[PDB]
Amino acid sequence: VRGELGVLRVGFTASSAFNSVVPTAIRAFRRAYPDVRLQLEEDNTTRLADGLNEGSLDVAFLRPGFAGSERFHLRMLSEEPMMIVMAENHPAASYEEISLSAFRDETFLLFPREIGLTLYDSVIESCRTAGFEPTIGQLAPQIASVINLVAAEMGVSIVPASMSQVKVIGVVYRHIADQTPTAKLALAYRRGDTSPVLRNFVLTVFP
Amino acid sequence: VRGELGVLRVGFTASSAFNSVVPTAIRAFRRAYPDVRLQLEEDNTTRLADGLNEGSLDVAFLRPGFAGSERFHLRMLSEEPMMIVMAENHPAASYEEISLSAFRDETFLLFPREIGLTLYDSVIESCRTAGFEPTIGQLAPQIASVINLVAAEMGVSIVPASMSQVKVIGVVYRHIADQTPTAKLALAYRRGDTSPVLRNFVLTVFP
Ligand SMILES: C=C(CC(=O)O)C(=O)O
Ligand SMILES: C=C(CC(=O)O)C(=O)O
Ligand SMILES: [Cl-]
Ligand SMILES: [Cl-]
Repeated sequence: VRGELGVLRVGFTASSAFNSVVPTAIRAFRRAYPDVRLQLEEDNTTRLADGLNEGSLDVAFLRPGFAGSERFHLRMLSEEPMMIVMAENHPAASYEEISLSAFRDETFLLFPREIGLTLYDSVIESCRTAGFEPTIGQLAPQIASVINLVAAEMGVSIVPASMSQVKVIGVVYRHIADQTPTAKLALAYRRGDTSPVLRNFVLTVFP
Repeated sequence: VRGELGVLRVGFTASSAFNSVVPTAIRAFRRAYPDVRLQLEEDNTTRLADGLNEGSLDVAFLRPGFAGSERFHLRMLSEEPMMIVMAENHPAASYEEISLSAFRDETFLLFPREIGLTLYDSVIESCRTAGFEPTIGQLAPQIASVINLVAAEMGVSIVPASMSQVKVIGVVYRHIADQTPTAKLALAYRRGDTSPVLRNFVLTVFP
């Protein structure tokens, strides 16, 4: 009955909390191991990987593919389509089918690349696969902040599909008919960290 | 034509971005002063006030009432009701009218008090006015994170009404029939900071 006491420091990105796997895993662990204290931290993949490396986090829900990710265990938990988010009165909002080529001259809002290089680069790659280099306008700190600026008609963005729960008045979400990479979420933890609390958490997320 | 170039560091809390005043003000300023670079930071009132004090922020959308707030200019921008957020299958979800006394023995999820003492204390005060001391369960980093854990049926919370745009599957928002303090948002900036860029921003938010 090891690993039933202690504190586990658990990190996740702000957008990842909107993917059901994150609350589902947290709730499942709290039920199975009620005496373990979950200290939750919300931060982007760059910071979460740094926290794992320095020992200030024990496990993270982050986006895979960052430089040096092979130094950790990463287990895929969710892959989801990306969607376009735009103002409700954007001309493309009444299109039967959305193609990214419609936005070749449109301003894209994004978050700063340095906080999450893989997801940022996947938005860029999506536009490149559609044949253009996106014009990037105002940067906002998180995807939820980006969406709120989309409501103010400052541009469009590309977001994990689960962000379509964020029904800010004046925005719409549309599926992309073009081929686009998924947004990816993995559970991440240190190699050779044999803590029984961490093991109990990992085996709760992957029964 | 002073203050039409430079960088303005503008802070706001994660939940405040969901109040229309924040995107409305940002868009209005970007239109009126296109050459000024808006560097946006999303952080809680404690950090935003510290940033103003140390000069790493020039202006913030924050919640008024913090210790030492008299050292800054605060101009009220929005007051909004607070609402209860709960799982869709919570027994109170099918009540005609919601009273906080229904939750006297219910677990409340919250964010850590230290990041935003006034809003946290106003949730506590709401329950006290309804006649009870709330039992606080799992803490999550931001209000949006709290809402996602409410979807996993880990408790209920009390949120600014504009967070009802965050339609996480499995949660519902209800108005509170009890008297509760508003959630409050003010524009905050340093006293005796005579920068023309900051002045142009303040006068855009308050035309
Ligand atoms: C902005 C991001 C990118 C990241 O942190 O990897 C997110 O919310 O997941
Ligand atoms: C959690 C808070 C409280 C604060 O930062 O004042 C918010 O999102 O506004
Ligand atoms: Cl492996
Ligand atoms: Cl004053």
